[PDB]
Amino acid sequence: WQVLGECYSKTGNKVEAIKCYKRSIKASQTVDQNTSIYYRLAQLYEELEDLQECKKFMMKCVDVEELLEGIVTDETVKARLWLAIFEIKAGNYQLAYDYAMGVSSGTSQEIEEARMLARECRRHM
Amino acid sequence: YRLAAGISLGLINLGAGQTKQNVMYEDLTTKLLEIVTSTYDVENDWIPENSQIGAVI
Repeated sequence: WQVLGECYSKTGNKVEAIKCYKRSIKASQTVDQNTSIYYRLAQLYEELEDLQECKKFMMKCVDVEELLEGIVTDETVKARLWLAIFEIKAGNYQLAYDYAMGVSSGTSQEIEEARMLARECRRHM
Repeated sequence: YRLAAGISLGLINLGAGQTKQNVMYEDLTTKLLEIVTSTYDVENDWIPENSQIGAVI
């Protein structure tokens, strides 16, 4: 099911790809396997010009990291960086500060992106 | 080169001064002001007046 969405995603059938991945999510036996699905599924909403809708799936992917005693996986690293970026536009600097510090154990480019954002939110905190 | 460096730094952090990151921005601000406002009776070798234009820009 995951493969079908990628084909649909690569062919500009985004309206169909949403339902395809949603079918994939039920078939997965373990929640941890859904971490990759959540991030890309959220991206498909972003290109459907509705940022509010993608927040709900964005909450779930990061929350999986907490539910897995801090798995600290790569596809949550891009999740936390994007979530903190949007929260700055929302004006909630305090709610964006904890996101940057929690992702401070990623890649070289990931940590610097959050560290600079951590300084940005701590300025207005 | 120092003029080229000064415009280089100013452009990279363009629009980064409207702060009411501020600590390092304030530190960079006061460091630049030290460069532009320092008066030396004896010319130091590694802080000449050639860097004055770059600091202002």
